[PDB]
Amino acid sequence: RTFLNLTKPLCEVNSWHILSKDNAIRIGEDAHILVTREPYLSCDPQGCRMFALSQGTTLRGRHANGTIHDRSPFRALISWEMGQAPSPYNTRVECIGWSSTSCHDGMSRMSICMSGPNNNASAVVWYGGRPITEIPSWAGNILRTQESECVCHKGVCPVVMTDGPANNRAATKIIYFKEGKIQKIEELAGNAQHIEECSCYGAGGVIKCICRDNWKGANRPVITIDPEMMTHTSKYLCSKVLTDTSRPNDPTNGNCDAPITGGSPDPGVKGFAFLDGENSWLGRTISKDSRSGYEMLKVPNAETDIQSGPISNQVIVNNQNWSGYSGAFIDYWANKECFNPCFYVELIRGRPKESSVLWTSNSIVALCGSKKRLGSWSWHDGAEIIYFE
Amino acid sequence: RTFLNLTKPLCEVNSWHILSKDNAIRIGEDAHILVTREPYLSCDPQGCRMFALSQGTTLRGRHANGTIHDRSPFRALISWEMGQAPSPYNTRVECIGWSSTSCHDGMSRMSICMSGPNNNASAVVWYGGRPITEIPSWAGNILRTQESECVCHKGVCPVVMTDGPANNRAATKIIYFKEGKIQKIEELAGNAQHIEECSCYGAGGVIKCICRDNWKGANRPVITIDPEMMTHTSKYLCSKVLTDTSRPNDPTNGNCDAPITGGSPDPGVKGFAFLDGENSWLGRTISKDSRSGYEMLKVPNAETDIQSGPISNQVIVNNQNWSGYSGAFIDYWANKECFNPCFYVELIRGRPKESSVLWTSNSIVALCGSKKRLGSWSWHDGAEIIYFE
Amino acid sequence: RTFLNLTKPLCEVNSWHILSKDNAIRIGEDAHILVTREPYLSCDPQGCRMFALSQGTTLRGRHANGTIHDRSPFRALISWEMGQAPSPYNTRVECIGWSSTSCHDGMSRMSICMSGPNNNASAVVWYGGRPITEIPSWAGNILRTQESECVCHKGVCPVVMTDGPANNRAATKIIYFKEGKIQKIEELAGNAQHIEECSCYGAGGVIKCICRDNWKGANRPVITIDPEMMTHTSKYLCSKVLTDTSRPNDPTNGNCDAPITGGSPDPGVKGFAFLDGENSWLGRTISKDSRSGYEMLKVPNAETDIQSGPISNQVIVNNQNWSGYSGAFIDYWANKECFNPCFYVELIRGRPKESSVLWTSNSIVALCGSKKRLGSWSWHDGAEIIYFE
Amino acid sequence: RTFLNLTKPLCEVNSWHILSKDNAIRIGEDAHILVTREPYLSCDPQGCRMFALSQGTTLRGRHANGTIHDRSPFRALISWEMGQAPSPYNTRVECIGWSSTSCHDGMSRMSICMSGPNNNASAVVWYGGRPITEIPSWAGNILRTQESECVCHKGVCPVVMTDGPANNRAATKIIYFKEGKIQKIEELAGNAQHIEECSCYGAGGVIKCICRDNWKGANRPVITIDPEMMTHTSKYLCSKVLTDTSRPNDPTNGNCDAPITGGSPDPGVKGFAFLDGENSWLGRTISKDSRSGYEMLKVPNAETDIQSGPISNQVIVNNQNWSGYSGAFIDYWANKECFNPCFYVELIRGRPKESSVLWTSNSIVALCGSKKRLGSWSWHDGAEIIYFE
Ligand SMILES: *[C@@H]1O[C@H](CO)[C@@H](O[C@@H]2O[C@H](CO)[C@@H](O[C@@H]3O[C@H](CO[C@H]4O[C@H](CO[C@H]5O[C@H](CO)[C@@H](O)[C@H](O)[C@@H]5O)[C@@H](O)[C@H](O[C@H]5O[C@H](CO)[C@@H](O)[C@H](O)[C@@H]5O)[C@@H]4O)[C@@H](O)[C@H](O[C@H]4O[C@H](CO)[C@@H](O)[C@H](O)[C@@H]4O)[C@@H]3O)[C@H](O)[C@H]2NC(C)=O)[C@H](O)[C@H]1NC(C)=O
Ligand SMILES: *[C@@H]1O[C@H](CO)[C@@H](O[C@@H]2O[C@H](CO)[C@@H](O[C@@H]3O[C@H](CO[C@H]4O[C@H](CO[C@H]5O[C@H](CO)[C@@H](O)[C@H](O)[C@@H]5O)[C@@H](O)[C@H](O[C@H]5O[C@H](CO)[C@@H](O)[C@H](O)[C@@H]5O)[C@@H]4O)[C@@H](O)[C@H](O)[C@@H]3O)[C@H](O)[C@H]2NC(C)=O)[C@H](O)[C@H]1NC(C)=O
Ligand SMILES: *[C@@H]1O[C@H](CO)[C@@H](O[C@@H]2O[C@H](CO)[C@@H](O[C@@H]3O[C@H](CO[C@H]4O[C@H](CO[C@H]5O[C@H](CO)[C@@H](O)[C@H](O)[C@@H]5O)[C@@H](O)[C@H](O[C@H]5O[C@H](CO)[C@@H](O)[C@H](O)[C@@H]5O)[C@@H]4O)[C@@H](O)[C@H](O)[C@@H]3O)[C@H](O)[C@H]2NC(C)=O)[C@H](O)[C@H]1NC(C)=O
Ligand SMILES: *[C@@H]1O[C@H](CO)[C@@H](O[C@@H]2O[C@H](CO)[C@@H](O[C@@H]3O[C@H](CO[C@H]4O[C@H](CO[C@H]5O[C@H](CO)[C@@H](O)[C@H](O)[C@@H]5O)[C@@H](O)[C@H](O[C@H]5O[C@H](CO)[C@@H](O)[C@H](O)[C@@H]5O)[C@@H]4O)[C@@H](O)[C@H](O)[C@@H]3O)[C@H](O)[C@H]2NC(C)=O)[C@H](O)[C@H]1NC(C)=O
Ligand SMILES: *[C@@H]1O[C@H](CO)[C@@H](O[C@@H]2O[C@H](CO)[C@@H](O)[C@H](O)[C@H]2NC(C)=O)[C@H](O)[C@H]1NC(C)=O
Ligand SMILES: *[C@@H]1O[C@H](CO)[C@@H](O[C@@H]2O[C@H](CO)[C@@H](O)[C@H](O)[C@H]2NC(C)=O)[C@H](O)[C@H]1NC(C)=O
Ligand SMILES: CC(=O)N[C@H]1[C@H]([C@H](O)[C@H](O)CO)OC(C(=O)O)=C[C@@H]1O
Ligand SMILES: CC(=O)N[C@H]1[C@H]([C@H](O)[C@H](O)CO)OC(C(=O)O)=C[C@@H]1O
Ligand SMILES: CC(=O)N[C@H]1[C@H]([C@H](O)[C@H](O)CO)OC(C(=O)O)=C[C@@H]1O
Ligand SMILES: CC(=O)N[C@H]1[C@H]([C@H](O)[C@H](O)CO)OC(C(=O)O)=C[C@@H]1O
Ligand SMILES: *[C@@H]1O[C@H](CO)[C@@H](O)[C@H](O)[C@H]1NC(C)=O
Ligand SMILES: *[C@@H]1O[C@H](CO)[C@@H](O)[C@H](O)[C@H]1NC(C)=O
Ligand SMILES: *[C@@H]1O[C@H](CO)[C@@H](O)[C@H](O)[C@H]1NC(C)=O
Ligand SMILES: [Ca+2]
Ligand SMILES: [Ca+2]
Ligand SMILES: [Ca+2]
Ligand SMILES: [Ca+2]
Ligand SMILES: [Ca+2]
Repeated sequence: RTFLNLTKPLCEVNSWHILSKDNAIRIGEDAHILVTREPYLSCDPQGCRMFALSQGTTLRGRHANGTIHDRSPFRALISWEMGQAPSPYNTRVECIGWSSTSCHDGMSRMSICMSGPNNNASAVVWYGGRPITEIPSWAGNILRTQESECVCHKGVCPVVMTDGPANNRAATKIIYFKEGKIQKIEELAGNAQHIEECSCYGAGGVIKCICRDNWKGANRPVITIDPEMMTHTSKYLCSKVLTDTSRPNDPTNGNCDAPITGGSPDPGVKGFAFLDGENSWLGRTISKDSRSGYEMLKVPNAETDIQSGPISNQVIVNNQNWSGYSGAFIDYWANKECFNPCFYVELIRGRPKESSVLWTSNSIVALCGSKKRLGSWSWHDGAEIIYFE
Repeated sequence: RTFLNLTKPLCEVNSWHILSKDNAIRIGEDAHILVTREPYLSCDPQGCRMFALSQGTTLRGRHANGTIHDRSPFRALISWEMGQAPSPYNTRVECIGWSSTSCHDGMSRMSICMSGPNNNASAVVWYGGRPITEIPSWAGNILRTQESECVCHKGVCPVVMTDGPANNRAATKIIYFKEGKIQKIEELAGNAQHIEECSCYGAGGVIKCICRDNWKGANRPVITIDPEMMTHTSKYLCSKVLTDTSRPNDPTNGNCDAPITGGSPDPGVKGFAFLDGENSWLGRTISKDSRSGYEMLKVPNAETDIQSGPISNQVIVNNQNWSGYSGAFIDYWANKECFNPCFYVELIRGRPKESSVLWTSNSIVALCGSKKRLGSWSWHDGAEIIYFE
Repeated sequence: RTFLNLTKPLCEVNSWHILSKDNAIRIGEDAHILVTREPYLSCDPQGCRMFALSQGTTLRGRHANGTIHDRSPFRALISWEMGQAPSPYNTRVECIGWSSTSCHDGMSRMSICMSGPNNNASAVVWYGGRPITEIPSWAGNILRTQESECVCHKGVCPVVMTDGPANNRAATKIIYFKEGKIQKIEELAGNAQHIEECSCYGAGGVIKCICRDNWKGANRPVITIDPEMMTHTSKYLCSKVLTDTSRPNDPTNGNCDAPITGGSPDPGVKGFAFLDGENSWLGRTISKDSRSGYEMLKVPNAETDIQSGPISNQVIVNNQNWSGYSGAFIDYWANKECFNPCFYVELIRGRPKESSVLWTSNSIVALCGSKKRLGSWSWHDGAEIIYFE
Repeated sequence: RTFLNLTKPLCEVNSWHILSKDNAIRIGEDAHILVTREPYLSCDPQGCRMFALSQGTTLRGRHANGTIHDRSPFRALISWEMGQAPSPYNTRVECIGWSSTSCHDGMSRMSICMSGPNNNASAVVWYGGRPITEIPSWAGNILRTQESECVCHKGVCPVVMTDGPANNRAATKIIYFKEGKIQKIEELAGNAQHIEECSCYGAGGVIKCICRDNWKGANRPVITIDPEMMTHTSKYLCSKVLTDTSRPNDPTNGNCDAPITGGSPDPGVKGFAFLDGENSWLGRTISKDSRSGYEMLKVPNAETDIQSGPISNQVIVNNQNWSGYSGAFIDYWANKECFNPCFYVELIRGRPKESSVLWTSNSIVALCGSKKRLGSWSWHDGAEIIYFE
């Protein structure tokens, strides 16, 4: 075992293959499955695992009532074997709280959870299954983090955190960890105006985090991190192809250095992109308004070119079905000469879009890149809401 | 650990002993057991596992309604400890999709699943739990494979795949893998006219696959594969003892080189045979029309002699009970000087034969050869359908 | 890691301490617990496990109806971590059948199950999780075995099997296994007239099997096996303290070399004793008529003296509660200079004694010896039958 | 791989961070969660586990009725992965009985359980999952122990046990174990007048046990143990800050050498403190009367100063929610230069305080020390009792 070094380039991606799907809500209609949200995946030398924030109740349990709520003392980050659904029986509690990230450095797994009241939240940083560091709120307003995996290089795992308003300028920091100890803290710099819920990946010595501007932009901010120097820059995705939700129609040109505003009725969703010159892919909901559908668009030079448009697309979830959050991960320990992009889509069921039930939960689908031109279909959740009425 | 080499001959078999039985439908009437079909078993150096395609719901769940359907985005290949019933709590997702095969090469397990729409399916080939290779449909019509284990020799594991019509000429290939990477692809050669759902085993450096002709024949095709030269031949089982379902009455003579037509109402079922001169055994349903009952027939020189008939019989599932698919496997890592034939029978319950429930599922029974003359009884599923009404 | 040898003496036993209790019926009133009967424990270098014959249904399932029946195609030998209750999720299928034994030889575990119809049963013998040997019925009448552990010495594990009538002379054999292979078969010799369901333990290079005479005797047969010579002798417990059920009142004098007849209404139950001169303990039901209560009696020289009576007692299960089978096991790999006796009691619930339910199952309690003088209370099952109405 | 030495000092503690919370009652409203009480945590070189006394029934089970009662033959000590809720499927049975302690010595875990009738209980001492020693009641009145973890130094693990009246002078002993074997027994000496339910931890070669005086004191006794000499002293916490329940108002001065009496209506609850001069923290229920609320109080020199009062506080459970037992543990195998204090609070639900249900159970929250000044919120159980009506 050795520390992961981000030595390899991204693999070429022409289409996406199915990696995993847990069918959590179909199964959970009858079996004992935990209510969750904010899922992701993360890998290590042995394979990949699913992660999510439990609501500390099962789906069919009476306590599922009220699980639209984001923050409670009953939430925790749980992990489990990829492809299984998350039950009380097969889930590892990583940390306690209602906002998380996790990553493996090649040696051990770091997991971070925030908990506490809005004005006095704190992070606990775990490494190798033991708590190492605690970080108090610096701005007194929902200290929070990625809700997908962090990335490590030579033992240094940067993590993007935000504390402050959802709907105004906030205080974002990049905290560089090693073995769960703080090596450096940086205040966000550059042109991104608001940062939440960063989806990060590493390639060729560089970490890129594609985030959520909940204040203004329907274009996604991008943080570019040098994990050796422990420095960063920020701006927006250049491309006119807008990938937040809600968003206005894609304009004639994007903006690399400022938010493109508009869209109704919601100010943002967690998402991701892989950015590698011609080899660039943007995910987004198919609906511009609602967390409905999910598509992958190949947008050459999305990172640098304001005129860049899609050259190919793959529907991941049809627009007659609910999506949710999406995020990046990579199996950095695959037996490949390149790092192959993967992503997941959270498939949210229940409130608020389906209000015939009292709960809010999700299932997971994940896909990874192929160089081939693979056929596709819709990987929607596949539960019948009427069965839960 | 080392690559398996198929150096041993097949064991002499005079009767069949019980290996495993999961009683899935009985247990699943109350416990949380996944709906499945297309089960099989496959072994490795440590022992044997059960496999099946989940339908992504439990048997008592409301989502079991409509599980007669073969292909959905909710299906996956799952494995579990031999003899347990498949629950959401004890099952490993091998890959996602609605047609599979799996085999261990002595080092690691290869698993393959096809998924996607009819006109644009793809396979993902996994090795040691990681995705290695993707394979797009070549004929745009339900790319599909064995539904039982593949077989490896010196790290080379041939797999039979078909893409094309169920009811007409299709495009079958033999794809030879090593550590999940394609070493060679062959188009089907020889006199078999249609190939599905091959049941394969190895002995003395030869792999023999006994398949389903869904187009014409009630006699089963046989593909003989040389995993070193990576070449093959094909024809039909010679014996007059016809083993597909539906089938006509056994004729006075079989046909080694052309399908024997007839039988109603169903064009085919997955089955198997062990072919070893005098030591040859043919499985089939007892009913010539329906997937009812299951019998083993010792048919010396079935592979070569059109006049060959049964010299002994063992009833596996009586003809008052439902059967289903059957397939071959061997514990190639047993401490014996010969490789001992094993087989399973899928015991399908529910639709279409039992239309008083809304679901279709199965349990498994598996048996292996004995040189002794063992007594026998019926290993039917054993659930009472009235309890599910 | 080596083959176990049985050279150590039995520990002094003055009282019995609680080892385990699984509370399976209390738990299974709501949780998914398998219906069982014929439990036991067996140990290995790592610890001890519980074992039993599943009925291939949960306790609360509709298929629990009719589980009074002893033999079906849906039974199997299952093992689980000591103390847990047996669910579909935590149980290992050892072999398939309706009569079993199991033991560890210090290297691997041998498990044997008989299955099939009454007139044509067979045993399959497993070693290290793989089938090794098959044994066809020799008398055409319910080939059957111990229902508690076997014992091994220097690789050789004798097992006592019976084939033949329950109510008349039968054909008992002692089969001596090594690595699941037959080393020697012996016909029952000596003065025991009928042998079933031997409870066996080793000490001082000698295996003693205390059995059930279902034909005539209310005294228990004792077979004494020499595992190095692979020879045996048989007779009856000499003591006047009669330990089968049903049995008459204890007479003035026992009978070492013939069955003492009498008792009503049942011809026998599986039981056990530890026979070590002054250090001898007999178990039995407290009721002479029914499988009610369970007591341990210290009966010095029970093996040799027809006049021997109890000098001390410990009630294990009060006579207001149901018992069942009882059997011997020892943790031969304990860090002691002597082998400490242990036993279990099967706590049978449901039919025929509790006929307000449709099922029959059991829970387990197990105790081992202490040289101390420990207090005691009843370890009855603890479920309320009313809750199952 | 080596015996734990208590060489390190305690860590500085300024606030408490969340370590784990199992949300057992919330989950157990629907999932198969065992009824427990008397929980704790204990760690080992790999991690930390949760522990509790099962009542041998699930929470939704009909046998949950009557689980207010403390002692039965259906209780056992169970352990499970920290953070999961205790189910029949994920729990290890450590020993059988109705009072326990457990600790790891660096090599293996010792677990002790008392069982039996009030007048004739006995302890069984387990090491590495095997029973080692038995200890009969010495005073014929509910032989009992800590209900939280013991502590080990150079292989020696002292354990505090009591036998005798709950409401009068009793017979307490300190038993010093190594590999589950009694090294030495001491009668309690010093000024503590009654001892129950000690909560113990180690630092700098000293073990301190902060206990429950059920007879007189609302101040807590403190036993100080040298595990090398295997000797002890006893007295009372000096501080005026009284930490038993029920208790009177804190007086002007505490008493180091005698109980401070009063309070209504209950004579005691298990609790804990960490005592390290200025770095001293006392836990107690917020209510002086009932097991309601939980607060940590930083009380410099609480061990030595009868005038010491609180300089900091942290509310762990608000006084609108039920608490219960509380106890100490440390992850002695953390990668830190100091031993970091941790504690748990048992969150009791059901009887007697919530009499609309028939049961009594609990969930667990656990927290460890931080040198930072972390914000806090209430970590109450979170279940809605109405859902169980
Ligand atoms: C302990 O259990 C064991 C384990 O099962 C059992 O041992 C078996 O014993 C029986 C004899 O009792 C053996 O049966 C022999 O089987 C031979 C082959 O039979 C198969 O093939 C027959 C021909 O089929 C072809 O042709 C016909 C047209 O003729 C056509 O319909 C077919 O489709 C096919 O083309 C077939 O007739 C036969 O059918 C029987 O079995 C099936 C199940 O497979 C059942 O569904 C049928 O209803 C029917 O029962 C079967 O499919 C056969 O050649 C042989 O016949 C000779 O011996 C008998 C005497 O036994 C003579 O009476 C007869 O004239 C022949 O000379 C016989 O039927 C079987 O092989 C043993 N199995 C093993 C593994 O050893 C023990 O009996 C059990 N003990 C107890 C006490 O129960
Ligand atoms: C087997 O499976 C293969 C895998 O899916 C499949 O291969 C696909 O083949 C199709 C058909 O040839 C190719 O389609 C091509 O895609 C590109 C790019 O399409 C995307 O972008 C355009 C432009 O969007 C922007 O501009 C418009 C208007 O100014 C705005 O509305 C928009 O927001 C952007 O600003 C967009 O119009 C496309 O819309 C389609 O798809 C979306 C979902 O992604 C739908 O919601 C929508 O209604 C519409 O159908 C799209 O988002 C396009 O420019 C080319 O002209 C061409 O259409 C796929 O790229 C290709 N995919 C891959 C991975 O190869 C095979 O077809 C399939 N075989 C069979 C037999 O089914
Ligand atoms: C703290 O715990 C200690 C251990 O748990 C416990 O110690 C026990 O103490 C008692 C004395 O108080 C000792 O009892 C002694 O027992 C022996 C043997 O008794 C057994 O056998 C006799 C004879 O049985 C035979 O003959 C009769 C008459 O013809 C027949 O009916 C029978 O079928 C046999 O042929 C028998 O009468 C006894 O019967 C009693 O026990 C049974 C259960 O086994 C009940 O069903 C029955 O109704 C009756 O109660 C018995 O079976 C006896 O000979 C001595 O005179 C004396 O009675 C225990 O041996 C001893 N045990 C151990 C393990 O040390 C302490 O009592 C306890 N302290 C408490 C509770 O305060
Ligand atoms: C982010 O969260 C932080 C962590 O919780 C928090 O930091 C806390 O801030 C508060 C407010 O500044 C601090 O309070 C200070 O506490 C000390 C200690 O007070 C405790 O003890 C006193 C005295 O108790 C004795 O005397 C009285 C008689 O006078 C008796 O009743 C009693 O039985 C004793 O003999 C006590 O009065 C305090 O009472 C408070 O707290 C309890 C719960 O513990 C409540 O039940 C009660 O109603 C009342 O609220 C207390 O028990 C005190 O002397 C100072 O004067 C000051 O009160 C916390 O210490 C501090 N905590 C930490 C860990 O740093 C931040 O406030 C928070 N930020 C925001 C924005 O919320
Ligand atoms: C339990 O099993 C018995 C045996 O199968 C069932 O009894 C049968 O029930 C049907 C329908 O009521 C009757 O017409 C038959 O006459 C009964 N058969 C026998 C052999 O008695 C019984 O119904 C089952 N009980 C439950 C609740 O499932
Ligand atoms: C809860 O358990 C109590 C105690 O066993 C039950 O109360 C008994 O119920 C039986 C049957 O109705 C009565 O005959 C007894 O007299 C009652 N005893 C006591 C001590 O009250 C009660 O029925 C159980 N409740 C539920 C819902 O199971
Ligand atoms: C820590 C926290 O509450 N995160 C929540 C996040 C947050 O409200 C937004 O990012 C504004 O800050 O939004 C959402 C959401 O579904 O949109 C769910 C998260 O649980
Ligand atoms: C991939 C797929 O759909 N396979 C299905 C297979 C197929 O329809 C036939 O082999 C014609 O191609 O048939 C059956 C069947 O019960 O007969 C079930 C399989 O799920
Ligand atoms: C293999 C088998 O049927 N064993 C059964 C055994 C047997 O009937 C008796 O030993 C006479 O042979 O008896 C009993 C019983 O509860 O008494 C249960 C066993 O399941
Ligand atoms: C072994 C035993 O019964 N312990 C019990 C203990 C005891 O009654 C008290 O310490 C006086 O001895 O009290 C309590 C309690 O909630 O107060 C619960 C424990 O189960
Ligand atoms: C089963 O599915 C059909 C097809 O969707 C549906 O209309 C019907 O109501 C379902 N039945 C049940 C009982 O859910
Ligand atoms: C029996 O086992 C013991 C302990 O392993 C060993 O030392 C002794 O040599 C063995 N004796 C025989 C004769 O095998
Ligand atoms: C622990 O104690 C042992 C035995 O006295 C001592 O030799 C050793 O140095 C100690 N090791 C650690 C690392 O605490
Ligand atoms: Ca936005
Ligand atoms: Ca056919
Ligand atoms: Ca008898
Ligand atoms: Ca359940
Ligand atoms: Ca007190």
